[PDB]
Amino acid sequence: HYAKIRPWRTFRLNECVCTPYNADFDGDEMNLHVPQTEEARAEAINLMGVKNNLLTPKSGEPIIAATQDFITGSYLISHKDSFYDRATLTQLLSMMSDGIEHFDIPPPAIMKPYYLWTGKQVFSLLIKPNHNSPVVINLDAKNKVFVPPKSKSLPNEMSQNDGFVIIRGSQILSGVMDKSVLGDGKKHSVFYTILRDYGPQEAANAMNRMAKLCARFLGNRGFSIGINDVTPADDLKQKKEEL
Amino acid sequence: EVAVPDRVAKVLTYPEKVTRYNRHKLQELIVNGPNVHPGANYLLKRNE
Amino acid sequence: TLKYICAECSSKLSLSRTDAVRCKDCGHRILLKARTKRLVQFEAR
Amino acid sequence: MSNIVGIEYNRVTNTTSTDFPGFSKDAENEWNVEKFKKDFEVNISSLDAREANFDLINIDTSIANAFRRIMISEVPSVAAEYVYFFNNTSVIQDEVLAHRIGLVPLKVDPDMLTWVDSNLPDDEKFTDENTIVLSLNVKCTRNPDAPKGSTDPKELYNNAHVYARDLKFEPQGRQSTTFADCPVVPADPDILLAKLRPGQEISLKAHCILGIGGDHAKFSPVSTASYRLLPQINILQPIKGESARRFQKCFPPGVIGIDEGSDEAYVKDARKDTVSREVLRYEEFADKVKLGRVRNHFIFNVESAGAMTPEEIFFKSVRILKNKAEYLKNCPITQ
Amino acid sequence: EIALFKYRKARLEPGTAIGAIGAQSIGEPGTQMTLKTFHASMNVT
Amino acid sequence: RMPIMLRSNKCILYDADESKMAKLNECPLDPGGYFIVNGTEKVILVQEQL
Amino acid sequence: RAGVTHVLSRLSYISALGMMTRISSQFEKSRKVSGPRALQPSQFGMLCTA
Amino acid sequence: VKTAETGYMSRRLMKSLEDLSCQYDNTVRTSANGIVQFTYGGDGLDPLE
Amino acid sequence: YQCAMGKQAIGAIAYNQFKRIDTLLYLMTYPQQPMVKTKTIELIDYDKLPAGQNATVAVMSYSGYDIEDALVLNKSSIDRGFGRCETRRKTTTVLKRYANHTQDIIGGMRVDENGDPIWQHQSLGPDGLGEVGMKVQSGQIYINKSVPTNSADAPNPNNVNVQTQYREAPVIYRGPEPSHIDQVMMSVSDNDQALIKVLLRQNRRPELGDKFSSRHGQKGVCGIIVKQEDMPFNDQGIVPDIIMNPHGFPSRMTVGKMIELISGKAGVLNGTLEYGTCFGGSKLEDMSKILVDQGFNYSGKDMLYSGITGECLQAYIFFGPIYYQKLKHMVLDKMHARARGPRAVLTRQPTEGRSRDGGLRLGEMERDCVIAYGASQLLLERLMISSDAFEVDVCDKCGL
Amino acid sequence: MIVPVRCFSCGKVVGDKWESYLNLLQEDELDEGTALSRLGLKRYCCRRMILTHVDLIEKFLRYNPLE
Amino acid sequence: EEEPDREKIKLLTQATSEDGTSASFQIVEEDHTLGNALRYVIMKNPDVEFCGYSIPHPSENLLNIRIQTYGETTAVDALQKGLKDLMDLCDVVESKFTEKIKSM
Ligand SMILES: [Mg+2]
Ligand SMILES: [Zn+2]
Ligand SMILES: [Zn+2]
Ligand SMILES: [Zn+2]
Repeated sequence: HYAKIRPWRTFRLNECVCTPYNADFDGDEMNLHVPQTEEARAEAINLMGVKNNLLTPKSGEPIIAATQDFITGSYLISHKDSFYDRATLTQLLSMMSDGIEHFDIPPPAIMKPYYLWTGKQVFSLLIKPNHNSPVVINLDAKNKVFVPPKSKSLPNEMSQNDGFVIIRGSQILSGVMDKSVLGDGKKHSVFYTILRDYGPQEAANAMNRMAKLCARFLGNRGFSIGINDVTPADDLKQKKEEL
Repeated sequence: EVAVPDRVAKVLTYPEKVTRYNRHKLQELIVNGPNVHPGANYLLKRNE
Repeated sequence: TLKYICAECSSKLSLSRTDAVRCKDCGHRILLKARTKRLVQFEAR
Repeated sequence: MSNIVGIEYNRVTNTTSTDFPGFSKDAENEWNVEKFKKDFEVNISSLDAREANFDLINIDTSIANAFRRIMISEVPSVAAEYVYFFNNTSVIQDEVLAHRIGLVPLKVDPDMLTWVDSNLPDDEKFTDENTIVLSLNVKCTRNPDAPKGSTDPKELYNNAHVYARDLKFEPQGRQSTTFADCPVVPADPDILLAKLRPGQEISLKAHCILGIGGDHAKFSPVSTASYRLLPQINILQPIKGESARRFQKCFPPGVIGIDEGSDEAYVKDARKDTVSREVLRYEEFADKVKLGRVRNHFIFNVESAGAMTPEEIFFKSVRILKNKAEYLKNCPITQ
Repeated sequence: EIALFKYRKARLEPGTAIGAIGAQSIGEPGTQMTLKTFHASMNVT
Repeated sequence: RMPIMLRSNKCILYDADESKMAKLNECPLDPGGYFIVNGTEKVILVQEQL
Repeated sequence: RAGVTHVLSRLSYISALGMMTRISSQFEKSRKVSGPRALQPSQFGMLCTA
Repeated sequence: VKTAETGYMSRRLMKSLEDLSCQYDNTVRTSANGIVQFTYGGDGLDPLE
Repeated sequence: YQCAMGKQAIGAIAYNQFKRIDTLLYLMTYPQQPMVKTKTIELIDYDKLPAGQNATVAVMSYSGYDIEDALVLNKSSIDRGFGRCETRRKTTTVLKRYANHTQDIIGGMRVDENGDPIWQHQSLGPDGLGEVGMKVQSGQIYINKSVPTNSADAPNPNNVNVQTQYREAPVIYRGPEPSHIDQVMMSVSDNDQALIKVLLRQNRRPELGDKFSSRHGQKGVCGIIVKQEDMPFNDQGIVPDIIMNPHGFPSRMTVGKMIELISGKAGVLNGTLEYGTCFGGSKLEDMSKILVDQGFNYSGKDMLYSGITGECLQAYIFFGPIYYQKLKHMVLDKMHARARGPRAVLTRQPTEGRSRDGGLRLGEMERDCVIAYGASQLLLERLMISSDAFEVDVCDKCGL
Repeated sequence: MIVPVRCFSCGKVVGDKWESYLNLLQEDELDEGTALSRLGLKRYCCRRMILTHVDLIEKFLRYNPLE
Repeated sequence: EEEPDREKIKLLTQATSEDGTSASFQIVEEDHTLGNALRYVIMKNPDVEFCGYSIPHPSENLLNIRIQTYGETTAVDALQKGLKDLMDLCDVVESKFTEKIKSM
């Protein structure tokens, strides 16, 4: 994949393409070869590049996808209560797609009792931002933490914690994304659907778009592990010895 | 996109032979020097 | 030019060529060269 | 929407700006001369010669960030950059002692200087008022008495500990009538720069340049500059019991207190209480006391390194943001 | 049209070195597990 | 000739404290226990057997 | 026997105490079987477990 | 202890499957023009797509 | 994983640390004691010569440059001297007499006459060996040496000419960064073989690519370097030194670091250094009583602001002092590249390893991967054209 | 070595508060925290460098080229 | 030396849609200081509907703002309205501060 000339003397690249290398930025160094003739340079990028090899051969699952700070920033925008104003939304959509992008803002989730967009409408502009962007993908996907609903209701999405992803026309109607909707190792994902339908270029373009948002907003919001979340709250401490 | 530093690229060099689209670019680049980064190190002649 | 501080007596003594390197005061073996007279610059960074 | 930022036991809420037009149905309050002048007060608290305390009320967190972010980055100050050594025969390595001379605050005004031109050769920019020379020269001799005590070498050896006041000043051919009333002595003379032994000697002529804190942190005039929203303690369900004296244990010995009897539990100004949320974890108490800070009241608590007084630091921080809007309004847009 | 286009791009392309793909497809040593039984004996590799 | 490892009975660092280690130019906090032949210092890794 | 006397590792203060106090490796080279290589409950007071 | 033994295992599995590619008549063949399968996997479909 | 890393970090090796000419040793400018003294590192005197610095860490997901095990540092803290290094190397040579009583003599100083001196002899001194604080950079000669080109073998001593036949053969400093000289030294061996031990040293700033520890088996390279008007501040003005990612906590299960932060934060506020020994030490129950006495949270989580936008963070940040170490394996020494250098004598291959020249290797398990792509014209370049291409004359019939 | 002149995170001059701290702990012996709070080191980042500070330049002066 | 810094603001022609009403600009040599302090002021213009700064890479010294507005306004004129307006804000903060520091 293509070169770029930068400051301090170390190789540096993305984190979505980090799982086939089995890299972990530990101190592990990697070597880099250049082509010298046109005949091998024009085939090193065409059938051996990154954007064509988004899958694995052994299963047919997307092998370059979400990483650690990629779905934990994607989960905190969608927990049914991240409600954004105009001024926060324009800053999110600006930090998402740094340079050239038009956005043609949708109507908000709630009207006159103060105008507050949801997080799914912030996230659905990452898939189809323009009116000219042809990404009209749609799918129906589970997640890992799925508790079943009340067993009398009909659909598979009336459950307790966000349930079941329903995308209908590049708009998310229910559910957090949460690992195998964009999560490295199963099918029926978002970036598998864009790659399967609308080429590899739009799939690599909409996946560069997620990394900027999850790099700026996850540090802008704040997220930590303390000591008060590893302690039992005296009922486990009362019950564990007697059990 | 991988991002290589500005010193590996001074010692990693690609043979770009000159033909009518390279000529106006590989002439401003050959006066630039091996030290300044948009430049060149060697030059092989027509007679080799 | 009054260099080569000895390593044990710390005596500043110059030696001539075609001679065994030692300190003429005591007889110690190892001895180290004096700091230069020249100038050197450094940035506070 | 509810300007008080809320504080719960595991999160905060109501953080964002929520004061822009096109928000519910009516536009508010776009600029409205003079509604921002009508609602801007400042109250300067106890102001020393090195530390200043003052608060700005009814502004947002964008223009109060930019004053803070300028105040330790973009304001110019002055510090030693190039050090020229002559016979450094001490134990300390030659860059370590050159790194300690850069990090001393030199008490001189950075208005009696000009900026350096980083294009000229060596003997063309160390001219008049662009560069200050500072000379250090010290040699350790043996104190000939040394009666009975074997201590640190203030009695056994003369001047074995060198200080920041040894950085003497030599005026050049022009800056001898301009720096006559005030020297270029450092801010703290008792800075332990090096300790050494007889037979050792250091001597150097260190130049001194003007710069900003974005390149190197030795050009920052402020120790630390920050703000603090003042909390408020909204009290409700005014029952007191014996737990009113327990309610003043979980706070510092300032902010709250009780009157004669108990009868209630009041609160003084909440400028002393660090938000510690100790009263948010008692399982019988989280229905009568809520905690929260006010978003539009920023208590600046800035300090100084010794070069300039902090009100001059804040005045220069406000003035240089107005200049970088001049320079953007008066420029043409080249497509 | 979609169901025939996805089957159009589903057949194997002529010229794929698919023996070399399948040789390092089954060579995935990420198992490292030793299974057993309980309520015991009869270990099996 | 028989090289003697440091801090032994037949060594000079035996019974040294705060004045002789500084005069003989050696740190008094190293463990010792090593040989020094041909300039470099070398240890003997203790071998176990059955 | 080769590889019994090594040069003393001097990187920090504790690397000189890691070359010191270090029992070596004898035979039963153990390519595939982890018999003489795994940790045993018998080395409680001696032969540090970490 | 495991990675070297399976490094020898994936090495030798290469060489017996190395020159074995699908031809233009939808048949996979060996190096010496000998045939092994008349269609790939009995189905003739790409395992990736 | 820490036992293979405590004996790997840089430190404060000995008291005679500057009067020794080891072939390679790393130093550190401002060492600091650990805040949590184990009750057995006081016995082995680790608090006398420590191997790292305390850093006010802030465990939070920040800036995106800390996704997988790569902590980010403060610019204005390295700028004030956080973790400064000094790599110190020896490049000694010996000079000996030959069989026919003809030794080699060091010398030089070609004044060049509109010159004074040559750039190759720029920092060399009038004796022949370099000075005690001049600067060398990648071309300069400092240990200039000249052997006799005739008495290398053993002829009989011809009295018509003995001495005056010399061949200049010094060794040149060949490094990427400039270093300084401080311990040029002359001595003599047992058989009157004079040797000169020169000691080079350079100051190494912590920059992008250096790795750090945590005393708890947590490796990690530098993510980026970033300014102080960035990383967030509390009510008192503390900005962090290093920001760690919390994702390295659950799968590594290292909650001992998560007790270390609150035991070291109360150790500063009380003043006394506290203990972290095995199966005991300082209890957590009488630890956080110091926190609520000072005016802090029970759990050591105070609310931070944001340096990039001003408004306070949505969560509570677990920040406090944790002792970090700096290891070996700096990116200045790991950096390595080669375009077209010397070849091998036997097989005409690019030479092996580092410090001869580069040329890296494509293994047998790598050509397996490029066959799976099907690119056949890349195997002609990366195995024949680039490495070893040699024209040859073969015959048609009875082909040899 | 010698105490650093300026703290790493906060950034105030603290290397001037070592000689006056050392004569305040030896003579008329206070505690540790009260002595560190007497000299004006309030926040814990400016306190942890006078507190920690292995004394190492005094150990390196046992040798000298003066004898 | 009277050249008014042509290396400052560059109207990105690949981002401007109509030739008006939507524009992306490009500073040289700024940071997060003038970013949020200007997009707070531009958002108070009641004819805009999108404003936000973005640094593409911290190794560079750049920032890209993007202004999108409604009808009857130019996106260049919405920047100039919000950039003169920050001057009055810094003038009224400077005035109220110096009238209280001389009293104490
Ligand atoms: Mg690794
Ligand atoms: Zn002597
Ligand atoms: Zn023939
Ligand atoms: Zn501090």
